[PDB]
Amino acid sequence: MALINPQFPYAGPVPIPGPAPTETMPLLNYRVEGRIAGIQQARQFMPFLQGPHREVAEQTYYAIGTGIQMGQTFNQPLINTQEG
Amino acid sequence: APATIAAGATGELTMYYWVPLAYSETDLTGAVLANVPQSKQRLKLEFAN
Repeated sequence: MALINPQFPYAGPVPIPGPAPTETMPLLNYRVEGRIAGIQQARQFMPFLQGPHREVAEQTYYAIGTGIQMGQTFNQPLINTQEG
Repeated sequence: APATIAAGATGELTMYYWVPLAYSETDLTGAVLANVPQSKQRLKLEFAN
């Protein structure tokens, strides 16, 4: 967006020496076929386990029984003959 | 400028010039619009020796 100087104008570009025209043109680089080499193993001996863990520990229980329940020799009360 | 430089003395001169391009400050006749990106102006000054 330059302003044209009317007192000192200039013309378009003139030819100048050039950079040997084939040396600015590249070759198209020619890929050969390739292979991810080797026979891959199916599994890996991992350093960490792959499953979930638990944040807190919960107390577990198992039921037990008591035993054969016996009789008893109670201390027996007195007879309510109007004193009680 | 000192009017007389004696034997052994040193004088100091001062002088101003106006090199004109335009004619005056109200007349732009002869002025140069220097907005050229590729060419430069030149002011050749030749001094006393």
